[PDB]
Amino acid sequence: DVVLKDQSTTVDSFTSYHGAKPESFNAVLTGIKKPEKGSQGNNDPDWKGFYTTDNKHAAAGYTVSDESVLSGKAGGVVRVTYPGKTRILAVKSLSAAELKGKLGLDSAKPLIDQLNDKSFLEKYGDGANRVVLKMPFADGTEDSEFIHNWKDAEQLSVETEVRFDNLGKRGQDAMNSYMNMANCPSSPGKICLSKINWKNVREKADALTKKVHADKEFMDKLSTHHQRGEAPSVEKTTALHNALLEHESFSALKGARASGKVGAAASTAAWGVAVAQAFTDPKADALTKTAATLSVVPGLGQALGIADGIKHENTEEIVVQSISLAGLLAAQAIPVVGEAVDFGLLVYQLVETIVDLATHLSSAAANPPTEATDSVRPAVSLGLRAGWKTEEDAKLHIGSPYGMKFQRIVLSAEEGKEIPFVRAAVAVDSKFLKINGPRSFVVQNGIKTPMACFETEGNLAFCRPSRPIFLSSSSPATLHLSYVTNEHENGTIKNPTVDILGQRIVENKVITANKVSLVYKVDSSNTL
Amino acid sequence: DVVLKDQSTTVDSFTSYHGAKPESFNAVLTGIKKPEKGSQGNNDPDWKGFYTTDNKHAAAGYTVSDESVLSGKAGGVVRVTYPGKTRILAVKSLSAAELKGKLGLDSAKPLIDQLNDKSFLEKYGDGANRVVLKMPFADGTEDSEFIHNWKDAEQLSVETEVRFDNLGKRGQDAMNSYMNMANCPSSPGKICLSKINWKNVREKADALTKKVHADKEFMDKLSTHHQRGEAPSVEKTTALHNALLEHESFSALKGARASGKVGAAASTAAWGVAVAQAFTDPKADALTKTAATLSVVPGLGQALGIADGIKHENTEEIVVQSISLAGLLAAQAIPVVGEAVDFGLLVYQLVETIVDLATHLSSAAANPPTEATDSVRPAVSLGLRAGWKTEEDAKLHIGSPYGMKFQRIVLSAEEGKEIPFVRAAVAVDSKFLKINGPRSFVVQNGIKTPMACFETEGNLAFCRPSRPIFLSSSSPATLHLSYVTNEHENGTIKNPTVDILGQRIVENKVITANKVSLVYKVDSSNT
Ligand SMILES: [Ca+2]
Ligand SMILES: [Ca+2]
Ligand SMILES: [Ca+2]
Ligand SMILES: [Ca+2]
Ligand SMILES: [Ca+2]
Ligand SMILES: [Ca+2]
Ligand SMILES: [Ca+2]
Repeated sequence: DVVLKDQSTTVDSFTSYHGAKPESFNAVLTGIKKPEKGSQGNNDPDWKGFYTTDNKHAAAGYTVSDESVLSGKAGGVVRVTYPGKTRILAVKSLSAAELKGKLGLDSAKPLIDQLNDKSFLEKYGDGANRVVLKMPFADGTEDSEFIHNWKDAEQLSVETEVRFDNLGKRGQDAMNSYMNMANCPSSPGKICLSKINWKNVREKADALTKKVHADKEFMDKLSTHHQRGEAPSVEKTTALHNALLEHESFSALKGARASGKVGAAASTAAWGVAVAQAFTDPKADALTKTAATLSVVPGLGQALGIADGIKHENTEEIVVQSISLAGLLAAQAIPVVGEAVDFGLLVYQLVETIVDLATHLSSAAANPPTEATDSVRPAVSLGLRAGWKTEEDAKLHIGSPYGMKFQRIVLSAEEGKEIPFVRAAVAVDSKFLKINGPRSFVVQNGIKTPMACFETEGNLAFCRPSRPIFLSSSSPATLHLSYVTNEHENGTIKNPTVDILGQRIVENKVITANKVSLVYKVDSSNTL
Repeated sequence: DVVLKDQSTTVDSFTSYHGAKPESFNAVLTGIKKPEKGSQGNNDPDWKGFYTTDNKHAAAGYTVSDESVLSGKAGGVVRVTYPGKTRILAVKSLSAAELKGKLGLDSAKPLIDQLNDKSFLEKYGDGANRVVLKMPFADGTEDSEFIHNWKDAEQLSVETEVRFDNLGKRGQDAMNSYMNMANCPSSPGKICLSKINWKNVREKADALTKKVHADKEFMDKLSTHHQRGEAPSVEKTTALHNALLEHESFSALKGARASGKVGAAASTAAWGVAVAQAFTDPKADALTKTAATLSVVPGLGQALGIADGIKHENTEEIVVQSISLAGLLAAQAIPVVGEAVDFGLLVYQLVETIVDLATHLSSAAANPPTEATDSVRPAVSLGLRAGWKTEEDAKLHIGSPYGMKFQRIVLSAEEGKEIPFVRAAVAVDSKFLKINGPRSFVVQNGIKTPMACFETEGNLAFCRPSRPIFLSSSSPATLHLSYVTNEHENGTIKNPTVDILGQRIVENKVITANKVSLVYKVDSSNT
């Protein structure tokens, strides 16, 4: 009895949501159709289909472009409704081969592509015009996901729920604010952020930092505490922090910063030192590649006190003032080699980059923890911690029914640490093992973030979060890696591991990324 | 067909050499006997026996104490001779179970413990009084090793070849000098170091650094280039290096250092910054735990130009002056937190620690490379590189015939780097997997260094080289990991990996060791 009647329903005018990337939103709005380019929902042919969700906020998080990193460009969410009655069939989390057999399908054709079988429809349809499969394989969310037959999905009426592609590189600002709207009235840990307008934050922080560095009298005194380009220490960076807090423009934040109510001088100073060390990387560029470096420096949230700032009565001002101070501090501390860049343009880029990162962090900080901290055989390194969800997750089955496999890894940090999750390195083999990017995600505090996976095809592949992910004890994350297996004989994996890459390491101009490695067992038994 | 006639011989008054640690040398000298404490040559009962070598210089390298790290204490080498005739039986590198069956021994008893079987003696002895097995499983050296039956070994006459246990913490000075004597008259790259007296180097470097730091006029001028305890930079450290080199006491090295003939100012300056950062570790201590930190900081050899200094005509003076400058430079750059340590005592401890390390490094520098640089699936991290010797090495067989297994890993650095090989973390299981320390070693430039292995018994084990090993492209090393497997049912390995730990990493007072990890395949098949 593979059907789960308690979750299966028959719905009239069935409506669900689908998030589309900038390149695909316009084609999706004009009609749902199997794309010729891409994976068509799954690298496993059995599960190829149109994927929707009952959570329009979760669909909004799948509008981020994965063309670039921190591009700020988003697509939009479509509301898709069927004519007539639809059967949402819930089934057990089993392999497609087993599902095909227990539901009376042909084993030699894809499972989802057969949801419109005449015989299958009569037996399980409950009289409905079609059947849409509720997603068997799990997700960290309390949301429900649906897999549609590609030919059936052509019958959907498509409408715009929300779109961000007309905002250009400010689209993800609106996506972040729209997703957070699930926390707003009509929940002690769930914070509504409606009092923060990201356009206000960017414009006010740009004005505030401009007024400060245009005060030549004040800026010269800032040269006594620290001279731009010289080696910055925690003592120098802390004094530079408090010298900046003395300016009239930071009066709303001075008290709360000095007391620990919003952040701490020691947290911003430690982040400033780490930002200056990270920019000694010859490949880095503070003016033209600001996001690349700031994205891999730990503790940006605590350098802003963002978890504190979003609960303050004067929220927008506190956030503007905390971001402004951190931008001015980083610009004063960043190493100078050769001709120094224009300080005003440097502060502008630093403020812009900080806001690009704070938006995503503020969304995660407004949500209570949802992911387990317990793992099997955790690995730790420089604050970074990764472990297997359960014993069963530390496995890869390349035999028996071939197809979609899953691996769940617990991602966290040591107490007081905030580690960027940059990417995961996984094993692939062009003959029999594929990474399944569209179906890979990371769950943190109820937010589901898609993964963008690329091929080195030296039997290695890299997967990166399409949105910045920072790991802490208070915000543990679960990485859901999806693989696809196909039929082979005598195939093997010489490196059965998963690498977790974090913050940048710098030792005497030499650069690497913080890494932890987990090892799994490869099962080649085609018995089960 | 297991017998190798081309390598088997029949010898009268067969003599070989055995290196004993400080704790065991005196009991070995009075007679050879199976020790009640320890592994008795091998954690595998089949291979338990007395182990000797035909190379007395390699035996000297197995006299170092493994009680402590960089203790400077060594035991000695005994020359052991049998009465009458001995047959050295060379056999193929096979498992003891296969050897026992093919040689007509009982399969239910230890192999080496059966070398005095009457039938075995008659068939394979060639008329000799005993049979001594040449070590089947390999080693990187061109030396020959012999495995003796423990009851047979009681017949050996024991003499002293050389001993170092009367030198206290200076035994390894003489052991290093005695081992290098294999390069001395009676190949361009093999360097004889007979012109260096390590006791002179310590005495002269202590005198030289004292004369400098007792020069208040000169020392005050050194506070302008750098003030003790202040943030060390590469630029500041380089100027500190050149300011020290201007002193009259460094005139014999000033020219060669400035030109690159012996080291380079940038090499000494980079090491000084890294030493200063490493001593920001809250657990480190520059005065009482100097060796602990200096042992895990890359590039000590190039900070001395040791490979150049040992080829110089004025060898001892160049080496004395090179060590003196690095000690004064490091003492000037090391962070000062709280009450500062006495500057003279810090320079003293830094000079002695550098000499404690330079002796081993100079021995490796006097030898041409012998180990391959090509490996299977190398892993790299911050200059550290480790790979499997061959595809067969990336495997562990816990089934089939149980017993002694081997894993060879190629260890090197990236071009221009000198990475300390601190230790290797391996997997063990009290039920079926044991680390086999006595038979684990690392070979670098023809020198065989013993491994000391300890237990976490959380399914992990740590093995460290008993002498400092620094990895470079010009001095590749091969780590020989030895395991023992025993009979088990359903035993499994959750972490089939080997960690290789190198230099210390420093991030905002946070400390870890540079690590590279290799993964092998576990085979439980009963072939
Ligand atoms: Ca096509
Ligand atoms: Ca506005
Ligand atoms: Ca920009
Ligand atoms: Ca016997
Ligand atoms: Ca040999
Ligand atoms: Ca001492
Ligand atoms: Ca560092």
